[PDB]
Amino acid sequence: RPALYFCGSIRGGREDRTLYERIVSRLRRFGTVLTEHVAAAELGDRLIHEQDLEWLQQADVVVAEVTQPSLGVGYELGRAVAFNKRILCLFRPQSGRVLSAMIRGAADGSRFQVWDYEEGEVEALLDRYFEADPLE
Amino acid sequence: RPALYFCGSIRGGREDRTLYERIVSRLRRFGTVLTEHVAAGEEAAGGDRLIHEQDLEWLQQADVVVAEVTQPSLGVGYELGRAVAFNKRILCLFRPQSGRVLSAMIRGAADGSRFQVWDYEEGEVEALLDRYFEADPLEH
Ligand SMILES: O=P(O)(O)OC[C@H]1O[C@@H](n2cnc3c(-c4ccc5ccccc5c4)ncnc32)[C@H](O)[C@@H]1O
Ligand SMILES: O=P(O)(O)OC[C@H]1O[C@@H](n2cnc3c(-c4ccc5ccccc5c4)ncnc32)[C@H](O)[C@@H]1O
Ligand SMILES: [Ca+2]
Repeated sequence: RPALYFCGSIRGGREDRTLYERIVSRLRRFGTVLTEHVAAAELGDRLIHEQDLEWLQQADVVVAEVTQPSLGVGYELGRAVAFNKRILCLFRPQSGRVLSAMIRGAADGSRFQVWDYEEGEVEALLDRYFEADPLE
Repeated sequence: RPALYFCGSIRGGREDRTLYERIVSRLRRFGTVLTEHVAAGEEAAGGDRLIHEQDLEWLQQADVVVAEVTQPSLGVGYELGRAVAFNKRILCLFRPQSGRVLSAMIRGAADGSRFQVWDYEEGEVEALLDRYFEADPLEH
């Protein structure tokens, strides 16, 4: 099965955890979600970084929920771009916040895309994304 | 003259901007600081894609990357990720008095030599930068 790497804020703040839960659940339909407890309710920094970096290199796609600002999510995206990974970022404008110019500016609109969305449609958007370019 | 890349939160929040100006001012003692914008309208800057492209050019030019990582920020984390993949000399500065616990990805990326993370209190930041470059002078 293909491998997916999901990114979402933890020490940046866990406001969106229930949404991360939904996203991870839907991503699993398309392959193994290596990071499936960015979403765990009850949540060796070197060991964490090394295991995550192993996972990131094996991933066939990186999906990041980037509404909550987070050093770790940004770092994962930076490493992912340097690995030239396929990357999808998901951002919610209804938060009132404006997304980092660095993340929106890193997008090229094909291999690295940033999609604005509202919470209710996120499963349908993931379905759309992977039907247009399947992971094999 | 050596070049320095400074990272600090902007859209992650600007509460530490006056601290960023202090850090940028002190970094000028050691070479050219390429990113004074952190301590200083986005279409006036050329739009987000051109902001990203200019910063990445500067990051590749940099002889050292210094990041104030107390305020969580996607951009700062992204710059650090790109810097690690470029194998840059990296110093991160974090203030535990903020009340925060630093990202495990940033604390855990450190190896204690080429990528270091230093906990500090705001008053001493100039003396710590002096110490850092006195022990290991900046090479271009
Ligand atoms: O914490 P942030 O917001 O800077 O960064 C979050 C991002 O960075 C990765 N990350 C951050 N903290 C992580 C942890 C973690 C966090 C807190 C912990 C507390 C106690 C013990 C273990 C812990 C592990 N585990 C796995 N990945 C993590 C993660 O994949 C996520 O997408
Ligand atoms: O905005 P963040 O917190 O995700 O990321 C901040 C980091 O990412 C880089 N970065 C982020 N926004 C930047 C901008 C920029 C320029 C004009 C703007 C106008 C309005 C709002 C934001 C703007 C940002 N310029 C240059 N570098 C930027 C920067 O070097 C900094 O270290
Ligand atoms: Ca395919």
